[PDB]
Amino acid sequence: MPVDFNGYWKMLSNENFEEYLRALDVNVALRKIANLLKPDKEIVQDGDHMIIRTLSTFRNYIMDFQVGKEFEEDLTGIDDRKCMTTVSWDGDKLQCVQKGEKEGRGWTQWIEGDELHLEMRAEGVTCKQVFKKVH
Repeated sequence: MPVDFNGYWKMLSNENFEEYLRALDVNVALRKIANLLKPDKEIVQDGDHMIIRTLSTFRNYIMDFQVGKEFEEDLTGIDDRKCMTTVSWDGDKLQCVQKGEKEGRGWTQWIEGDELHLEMRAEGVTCKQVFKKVH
């Protein structure tokens, strides 16, 4: 049963986002300020077409995609380089793989009632981010 992400969601907690950005080759000041910042995810979900708008003080990132299709991750915030990014439904959960040089680059996204739960991987290293539904 695939989970309907339609809404505006605030970030509650940033667990291992400092070490995940270190594994993406990012600098100490961007790592430190991004683990302090609490950004907003607005998801527009229309069947296969999903626009995840991650809205932040450094850069609004924005993943616009069809589930099934493979797209380039040249976006000026998390890691700016063309990874051929494939997003799929694993029964209930949304599995993303970002294809290029880094060993295990991707994420797993799901809902627990009112809360959006995101696990992001790169070079083996897992960040956990917890979000709460406002709209």
